[PDB]
Amino acid sequence: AADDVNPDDNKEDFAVLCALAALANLQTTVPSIDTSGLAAYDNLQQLNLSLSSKEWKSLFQPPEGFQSDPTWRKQWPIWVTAAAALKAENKEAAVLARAGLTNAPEELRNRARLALIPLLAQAEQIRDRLSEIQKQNEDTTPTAIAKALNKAVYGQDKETGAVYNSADCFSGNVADSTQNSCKAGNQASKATTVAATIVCVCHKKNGGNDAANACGRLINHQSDAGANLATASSDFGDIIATCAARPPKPLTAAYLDSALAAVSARIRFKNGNGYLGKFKATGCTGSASEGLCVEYTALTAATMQNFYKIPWVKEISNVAEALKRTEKDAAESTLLSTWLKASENQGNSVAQKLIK
Amino acid sequence: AADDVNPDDNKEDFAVLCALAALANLQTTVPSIDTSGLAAYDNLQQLNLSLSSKEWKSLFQPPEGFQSDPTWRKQWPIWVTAAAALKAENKEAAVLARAGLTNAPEELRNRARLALIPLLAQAEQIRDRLSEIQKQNEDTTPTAIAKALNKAVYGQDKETGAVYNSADCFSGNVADSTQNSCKAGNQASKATTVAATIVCVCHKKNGGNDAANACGRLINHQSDAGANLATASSDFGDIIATCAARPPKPLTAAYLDSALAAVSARIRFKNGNGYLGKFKATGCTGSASEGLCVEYTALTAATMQNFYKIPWVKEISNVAEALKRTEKDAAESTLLSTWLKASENQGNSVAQKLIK
Amino acid sequence: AADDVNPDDNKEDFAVLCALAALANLQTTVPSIDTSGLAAYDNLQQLNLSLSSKEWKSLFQPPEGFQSDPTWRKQWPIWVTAAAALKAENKEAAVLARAGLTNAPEELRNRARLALIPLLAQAEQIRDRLSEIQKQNEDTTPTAIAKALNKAVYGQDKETGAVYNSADCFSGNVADSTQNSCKAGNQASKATTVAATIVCVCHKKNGGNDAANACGRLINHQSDAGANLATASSDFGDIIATCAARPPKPLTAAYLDSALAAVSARIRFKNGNGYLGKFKATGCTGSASEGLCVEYTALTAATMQNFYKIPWVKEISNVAEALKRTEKDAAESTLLSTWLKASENQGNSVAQKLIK
Ligand SMILES: *[C@@H]1O[C@H](CO)[C@@H](O[C@@H]2O[C@H](CO)[C@@H](O[C@@H]3O[C@H](CO[C@H]4O[C@H](CO)[C@@H](O)[C@H](O)[C@@H]4O)[C@@H](O)[C@H](O)[C@@H]3O)[C@H](O)[C@H]2NC(C)=O)[C@H](O)[C@H]1NC(C)=O
Ligand SMILES: *[C@@H]1O[C@H](CO)[C@@H](O[C@@H]2O[C@H](CO)[C@@H](O[C@@H]3O[C@H](CO[C@H]4O[C@H](CO)[C@@H](O)[C@H](O)[C@@H]4O)[C@@H](O)[C@H](O)[C@@H]3O)[C@H](O)[C@H]2NC(C)=O)[C@H](O)[C@H]1NC(C)=O
Ligand SMILES: *[C@@H]1O[C@H](CO)[C@@H](O[C@@H]2O[C@H](CO)[C@@H](O[C@@H]3O[C@H](CO[C@H]4O[C@H](CO)[C@@H](O)[C@H](O)[C@@H]4O)[C@@H](O)[C@H](O)[C@@H]3O)[C@H](O)[C@H]2NC(C)=O)[C@H](O)[C@H]1NC(C)=O
Ligand SMILES: *[C@H]1O[C@H](CO)[C@@H](O)[C@H](O)[C@H]1O
Ligand SMILES: *[C@H]1O[C@H](CO)[C@@H](O)[C@H](O)[C@H]1O
Ligand SMILES: *[C@H]1O[C@H](CO)[C@@H](O)[C@H](O)[C@H]1O
Repeated sequence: AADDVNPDDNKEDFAVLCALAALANLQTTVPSIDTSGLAAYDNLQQLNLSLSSKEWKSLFQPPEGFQSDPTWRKQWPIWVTAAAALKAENKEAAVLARAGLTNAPEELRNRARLALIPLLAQAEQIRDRLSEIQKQNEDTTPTAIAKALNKAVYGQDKETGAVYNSADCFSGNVADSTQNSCKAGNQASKATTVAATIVCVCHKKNGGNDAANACGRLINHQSDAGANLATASSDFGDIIATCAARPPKPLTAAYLDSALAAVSARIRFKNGNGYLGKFKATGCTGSASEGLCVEYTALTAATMQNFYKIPWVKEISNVAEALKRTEKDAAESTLLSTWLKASENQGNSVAQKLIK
Repeated sequence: AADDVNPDDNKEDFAVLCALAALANLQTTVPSIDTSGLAAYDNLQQLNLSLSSKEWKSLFQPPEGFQSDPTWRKQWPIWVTAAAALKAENKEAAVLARAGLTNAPEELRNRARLALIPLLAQAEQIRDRLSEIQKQNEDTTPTAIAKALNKAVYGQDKETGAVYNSADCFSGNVADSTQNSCKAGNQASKATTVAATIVCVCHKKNGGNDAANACGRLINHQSDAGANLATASSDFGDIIATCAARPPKPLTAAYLDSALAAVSARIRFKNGNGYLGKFKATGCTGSASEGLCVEYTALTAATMQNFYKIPWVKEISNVAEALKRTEKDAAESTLLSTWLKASENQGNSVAQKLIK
Repeated sequence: AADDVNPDDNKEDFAVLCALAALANLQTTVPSIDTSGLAAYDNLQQLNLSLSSKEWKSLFQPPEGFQSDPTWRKQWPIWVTAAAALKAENKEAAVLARAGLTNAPEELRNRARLALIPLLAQAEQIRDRLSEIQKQNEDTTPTAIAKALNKAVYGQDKETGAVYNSADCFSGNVADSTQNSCKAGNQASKATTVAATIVCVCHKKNGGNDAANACGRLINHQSDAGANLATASSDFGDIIATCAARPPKPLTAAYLDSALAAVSARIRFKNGNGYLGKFKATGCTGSASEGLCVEYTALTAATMQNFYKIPWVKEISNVAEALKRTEKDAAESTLLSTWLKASENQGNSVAQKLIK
């Protein structure tokens, strides 16, 4: 009976699964896109507009004749936002004061505006990159991450309050038999969440000849999963009660990737299938002489990409891919913003040069 | 007796603990804040000062009348450092030569100085950010990290030479009983270091009915831990002798976070407490029929934050948080410095434009 | 016989080894050095050349008199590339059009060129840093990584098609005895690849009293490794057939470092040597009463650096060190390139200022 499923035989599998289950109902921060540079650029646009002729200001759709000019079409919303911001009480005075241009002669206003031309041209692509980053990463949010991870763990597309429910944990609820419920990657794939995987790898079936405590001796299996997982919820509660795992905060792509890699290194191939958990014979039925496992039906080395298409695996992968991008773009945005704030400071100094 | 504590029953716990114990007496490099930009900025300040009027130079506390001017108050130490540096033999000549301003006419000196105004204004916030980074990360040092990690592993706040000593490894030395010494997170928390955790999870008690080799069959337990851990040091020596772990270098936040996450995923909850190591009944006493473990008294899922307040856990967390910041700030500083060096090169070119 | 080598006794060692073996025949992307800034700089050089005098253009070795001028020596290839690019049909017209300098008066051409002086001087060190990064990281390629990792796993310095072959997996082929083949770090070091390590830790010897299934019960050992590993290949095939591991993509330094750290934390020291896999007595012979392991002969805590000199360990370390550098330099290059593109946009705006 060492070859049967005994207490602790799935203990090490359980540790990896526990780490994954701790991704449920997650409250993480995400890497911050530093968008302070956008305000700095807007401030420069407001200075430029303030220093413009009464004819140019009168303009604030581009007007007939420029409706089709590619520069006017791109700049219009930017100019419109600047004009609107400038209308606010004391805002133009403040803009001019910061620039050293309060009560400036017209000669100086014009020279100062012209001086801004290269500065604005240098800042434009920096600002446009920052605005692109912002847009590209706008779905990397704590909420979106939490929902995707709750789909992975519990099959529930919600930010919080996710709980074990077989209707969600197994795709279309539990099958007619445990053997069929504990299959994934196959034509009738059922064990499509981390929680279903835990049930398959750890449950105590009713009726005797069970593998109670396969996932650890500290589980208090107070009930059982019924026959054919009919009442898996009570048993899952007892199993998951033993899990204390917490992921690092903020959550990183690297951590998620390491967790998926850890699972992949535990799956074992036999007879044309892959298995997570102890498999002896027949199938993943919850019987001690058979197996307490997930059967990745027809999974093989050359078809391992199919593991990554299983819903929980795909959801976690999507989150990691989003975080991988956002981590880099956040670091880039720090510098873009600092540079734009520096351009704003430069624009505020040009009058000093020109007076002198 | 499979449910008793047998040889190897804590082997996998030991591997994770070994990785943590290898953080003792650590000699790591830390991410470098690239401060070369500060010198570049100083060089620009020296050029600006060199090109100033004899009246401005005569000034080198701001003088009566400017003592309260916010710009003079901020710039004074910078200007003072520039003036001091310029006094050094041949330094002003070298500054002027690099700028193409040796023997420059007064007209050109003045125009060149004015040209510097926007350049200096752009560089100022870049330099101030770099100086802020430097200050914010000045305690992320190999020494500070080593001391915090030695507190974590051995309870000894020192850079090197940390060793097992029960007076330090257990908070206030060992308790009256093993059961009480092998508790953490509770009103009389004792097992507050990684080394105490290893003792609790791995020791061979005297008097028979011990769990020798729970942490691995290659341990040569040549002695024992005494009764109630009275002579734990000799036994700890034999246990730790089997540990070969090395962390990656340079040490990273990610690695530390992964190690704490790995421990968290191993702690098992039963009867209102958490346990690391095999627990059967009664307590973590070192007796084979009872347990060889740490009891995280009253630890539960909803109170898991309390695990992170345990001294060794907090120390490692602090180190990881420091490294997480410094990794990012180091990457930012690379670009800040390159930009400041480029500004210096730009300042050295303005005379060529103005001559022509 | 719990102290003998039984089925599953090396299962956890095998999971870590499987993760390492999955580095064979790897197809990863590497962090991209963003070199778009180099083209941007070239465009600026072409604008500068276009705006130069017919005397300066006539020049396109520096000419007699400037052959030794440090500026001319550095700039010559850059200027030569610019002149060559400008000769291409319509290229000069396009350069001038982008700059607003089509049909520009000579006065404006000259003023515009002079305006470029500080811009080019600021861009020069940014471009030179980017070109340095490019050169420093030019061997961090998918091909080079794949070859080094195939040396690590299979001892075959090739990009793809690496397979088990004892002539390559063991240094100089298998030794006269398993005990001697399963040694590393010593005067006659043999087990110098991950695959040799797997053979040593997992093989089924012929002749009875073997430790079949030490690395897991799902292995179908259809044959055996012969006597003294004489036919290890067939047996290795059956063992590795059970391994499904995939590393994260793109491959990271952190992942590689974590994998080497994981192995280091598993090696156990006894009797002056280190061991990976279960060791009871005598040596790593494949006999159940002796050991199924690699013997790191004379490895000790103070000599653990010697583990990192073992060929597979060194190869993976080299890859991680290369990736660690390239990850950082890639992130730096993103900003260098954005800045150079912004300088190009600035250069294209100077005529607008000067006309006005
Ligand atoms: C900063 O404020 C400036 C105004 O003070 C903005 O300058 C305007 O910028 C656009 C380029 O996007 C130029 O558009 C060109 O216009 C000519 C035709 O110019 C004539 O008509 C306009 C409109 O009545 C008038 O403003 C001019 O003086 C001329 O009478 C076209 O042939 C080009 O294709 C292009 O459309 C404007 O000419 C220019 N105006 C002035 C007065 O400089 C500037 O864009 C602001 N900067 C930024 C970055 O937003
Ligand atoms: C580069 O070197 C310059 C000197 O060659 C520095 O310029 C000085 O910078 C401060 C701004 O921080 C200006 O302070 C203003 O001063 C006026 C009063 O100015 C009169 O008095 C000063 C002192 O006797 C004299 O230098 C001026 O010519 C005037 O006679 C105040 O009303 C302002 O609130 C502010 O305090 C200096 O005026 C300015 N001096 C000159 C000659 O330009 C410059 O700061 C250095 N750049 C950097 C970045 O450090
Ligand atoms: C942008 O294009 C410019 C040409 O339009 C390039 O300017 C040339 O740049 C080099 C600096 O690397 C200067 O070299 C100096 O030359 C003087 C001697 O100058 C006299 O002879 C040259 C050659 O016949 C002639 O071009 C000058 O007008 C003078 O008659 C030396 O004493 C210095 O040590 C140094 O060698 C050139 O003078 C300069 N030429 C002009 C016309 O400005 C410029 O380098 C290009 N920019 C970049 C970044 O590539
Ligand atoms: C588990 O239960 C099945 C179903 O009765 C039985 O066939 C096995 O022998 C038992 O271990
Ligand atoms: C460990 O030691 C205790 C104390 O004598 C005993 O109660 C247990 O039965 C033994 O295993
Ligand atoms: C493994 O094989 C060796 C060689 O015959 C023997 O000495 C051991 O007793 C056996 O377990």
